[PDB]
Amino acid sequence: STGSATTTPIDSLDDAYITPVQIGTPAQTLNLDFDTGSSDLWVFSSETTASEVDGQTIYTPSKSTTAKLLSGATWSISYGDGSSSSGDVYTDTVSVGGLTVTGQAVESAKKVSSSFTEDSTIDGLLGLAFSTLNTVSPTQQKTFFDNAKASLDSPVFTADLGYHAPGTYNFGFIDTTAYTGSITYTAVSTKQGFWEWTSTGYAVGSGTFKSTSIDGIADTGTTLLYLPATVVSAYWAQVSGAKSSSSVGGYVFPCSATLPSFTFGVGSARIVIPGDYIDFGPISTGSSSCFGGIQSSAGIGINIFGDVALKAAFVVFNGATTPTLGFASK
Repeated sequence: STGSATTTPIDSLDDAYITPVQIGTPAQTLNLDFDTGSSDLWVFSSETTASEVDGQTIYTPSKSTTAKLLSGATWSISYGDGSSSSGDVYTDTVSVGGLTVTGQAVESAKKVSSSFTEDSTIDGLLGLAFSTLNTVSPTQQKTFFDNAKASLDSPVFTADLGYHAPGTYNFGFIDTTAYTGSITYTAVSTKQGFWEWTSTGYAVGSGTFKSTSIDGIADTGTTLLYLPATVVSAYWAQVSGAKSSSSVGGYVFPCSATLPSFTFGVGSARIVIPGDYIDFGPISTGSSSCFGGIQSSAGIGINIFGDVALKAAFVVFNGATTPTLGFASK
């Protein structure tokens, strides 16, 4: 089997991407944030504290003939941006772009943090990291991909995120029309439960490539590119007026600037992030100070190849017995 679904930026900055998911019988379609940095599929629901719902579409298990309460199971998650959610668990039928899983754990939110309430466009998350990170207790549950894997034509999914435009998540096949040149594959460590890999270095604009190992995660659920302070300093030093602002919480730059590209290495191959992808617009409405798309990972504890990086590539998440990651230009 295979699946193919379009993923759509939530706003004009590509702050996140939503993908429609069918849950239950008859189908209830929710728009979920596909997140290769976590492993819980959770949804706003009929059980969510009413004051914490503000415009989201909810899953109502009582209206689904295939929903079953997973007795005794609870979940609770905290994300790197300080947001959180928790609740109980159902199993139900979940379909993505024509690919169907029966008995998928659907984690129903009783509580969500303010960040989630305030984002009316995101109805929940669909985790695509390794199932070892799943928070369901006392019986850990599998991700959608993990459940689908054996049925897929090939044990892979691909992320093809757009810049200011829709893109695609495919399950079970590689669309050879969706990228240019070749896919370069690179090793993955699953030891922390993430799609963790090592970039071979970087370049800033038309500058020379610096060969250096940068361990990080391929994370579709994080907006920006978070790299070591040395790398990030080297980038922003090429933008007149750019500075790190403690009050804003990162590097800012004059909105009048033309940003240089940033290149990262995948083995001997190179992915180029155009300068425009690194512009996240005014820090506040009407400001001429703009927020940068490349930020320091110092004090995150891990480097994160988020959407800014991933949207410059066609990315293969290979879930073979020994997982790997593939990157192609597009």
